[PDB]
Amino acid sequence: KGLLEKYNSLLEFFKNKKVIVAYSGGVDSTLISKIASDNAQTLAVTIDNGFFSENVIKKAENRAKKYNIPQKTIKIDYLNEITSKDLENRCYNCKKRIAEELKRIKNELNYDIIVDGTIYDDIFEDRPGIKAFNESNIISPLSNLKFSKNDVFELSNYLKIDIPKKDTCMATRILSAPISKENMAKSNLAEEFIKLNFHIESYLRVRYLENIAIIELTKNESEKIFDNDSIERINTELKKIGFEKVVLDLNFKG
Amino acid sequence: KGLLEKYNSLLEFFKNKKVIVAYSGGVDSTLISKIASDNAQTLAVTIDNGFFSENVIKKAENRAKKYNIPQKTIKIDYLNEITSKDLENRCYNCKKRIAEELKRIKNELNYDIIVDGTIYDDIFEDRPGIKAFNESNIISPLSNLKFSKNDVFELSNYLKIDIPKKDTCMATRILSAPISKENMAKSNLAEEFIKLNFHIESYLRVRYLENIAIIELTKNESEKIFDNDSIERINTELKKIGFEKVVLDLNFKG
Ligand code: SF4
Ligand code: SF4
Ligand SMILES: [Cl-]
Ligand SMILES: [Cl-]
Repeated sequence: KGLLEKYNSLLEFFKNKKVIVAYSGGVDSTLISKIASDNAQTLAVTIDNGFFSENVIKKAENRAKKYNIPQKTIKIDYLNEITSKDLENRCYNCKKRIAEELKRIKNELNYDIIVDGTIYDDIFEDRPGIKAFNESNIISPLSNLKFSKNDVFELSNYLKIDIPKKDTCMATRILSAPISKENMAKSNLAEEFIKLNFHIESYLRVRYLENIAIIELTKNESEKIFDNDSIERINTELKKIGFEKVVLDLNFKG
Repeated sequence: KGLLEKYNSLLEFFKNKKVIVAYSGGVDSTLISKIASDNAQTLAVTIDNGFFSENVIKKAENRAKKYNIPQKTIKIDYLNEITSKDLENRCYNCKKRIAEELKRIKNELNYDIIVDGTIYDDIFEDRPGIKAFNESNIISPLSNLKFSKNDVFELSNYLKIDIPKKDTCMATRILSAPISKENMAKSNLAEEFIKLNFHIESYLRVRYLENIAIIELTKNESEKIFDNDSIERINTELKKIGFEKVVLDLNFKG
């Protein structure tokens, strides 16, 4: 209870430690990395699973390079054959392979600890990504110091850290096994097309379900795609990408 | 070439024969039955597979009773366990079981032939329903006499036969095995709800795909369901019926 008390609790923890930070680019994973660079010999490690586009990785690298946070990105052949046909435990298996790599880096570098940007608010949601993680003894310092979503934003503003657009995992679009590089690309192009041609600035999802495109969208964005000329253009272009059927989820986001 | 030449060709064929007609209620299957009643000892047989609602069977019975066509309806336990998990050859298996029954009735009644309302235009479309049928030696007299769609309508008007609404098979809505009585009911209620509350008079389909409702509709009917209040009401009521997800096929009918 008190941001300076948390800010100074955090600095005391980082003092004289060799810290490897699970750096992704996101507000939370960025803030933990910046504070660590200023107070400890710190390396921001980004594991490229094949779930985030080149642009998202470039953005993460360009943020660390901008805020003088030492960062190394590791491309991994994670999408294999056993790993590709997972679907239900993939958020655990993906985060288990990441933790496996960070643990290797720490041991090769003879570093002391591995930290992640898990905030306090993140513990009140079903997150199998931090189930697999906290199995491998990864310390979540923000959660331990009760950092809320607005605490992370406020401290970020003070530390001159820009708030980036929320680039989310693209394996989430895959609703039917397997999670293929092409299956994700099909969703990515469909999203990019609808967002650019029809200007869906807010929430947009093109889910893959056995080659069926399920379009999810916000309530106030709805009007932008209701003319039959837009519906025909979307149905036509999405089938050209590779889809069998183009459907729209009538459950619009609140 | 010439309707009276076809009308009189047909009467010559029916003379002195005991005819069992595959009667369904539809314009084509009705016209063949009426002409047969007037010129031969004829029985219009309707096989209730469990694919057409009580109302559709009642309509078929009330048409035959109105046009003094002798008709007997046979309820069959067709939806079983081996027959229920078919999907791709179900239009062949359904029409194979029907032909199996009509052949039994003909042999028990010691009747001469079995005819069906397959018109000439019906031979230029992939119909596995008349593949299974013409295997069991069922004569399609309308097709043999080159009767087109408009020839059937014109002769029907002359014979004072009313043209009914096109009640279609409800196993067609089932896109994922098995074709269950409940699975079809889920589609039927969804169609009845949208057609009554939102007035979709023309083409409307609520397909079942592993508990996912796929709404198919006409191009000019589209406008009737574009307000977010209608979309919310449809998504809500359809999930109450039993669906997991309510989606709309963006391929509107021409
Ligand atoms: S959300 Fe995506 S990146 Fe995160 S654990 Fe799940 S699969 Fe991996
Ligand atoms: S359309 Fe329906 S009633 Fe006709 S053969 Fe196919 S399953 Fe049977
Ligand atoms: Cl994530
Ligand atoms: Cl049929």
